[PDB]
Amino acid sequence: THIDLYYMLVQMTDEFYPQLSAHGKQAVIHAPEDLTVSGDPDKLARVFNNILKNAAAYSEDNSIIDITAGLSGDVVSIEFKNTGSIPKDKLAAIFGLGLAIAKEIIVQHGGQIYAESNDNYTTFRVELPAM
Repeated sequence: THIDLYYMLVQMTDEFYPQLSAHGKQAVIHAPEDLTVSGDPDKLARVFNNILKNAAAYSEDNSIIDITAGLSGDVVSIEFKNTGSIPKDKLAAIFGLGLAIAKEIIVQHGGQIYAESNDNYTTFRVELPAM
């Protein structure tokens, strides 16, 4: 069993399109269409939906949300980068936008989630074991 990760991210992107276009924002996926990971598909989809919800809420009007997914070594990484900042106290609490469930789902998959924010842009990074 496996997840065709590019088409999972695309279907999520299409669900967020009205929300994003209302503010002139855009999500763009950068990934090998060939990329795959193992895991619970409906659970991983909730992880990515929950992350994009945070990226949408803290992203500036008229900006792009970059979702970069790739394979490097033993790890498949999915990185969400947006323009805009999370308040440092809201960021230090992140683990309707709570990511504690997304984190344990990722933890149960043997992976990790990282969240960073400087005053220009915000990065969410999911790492998962490659097959």
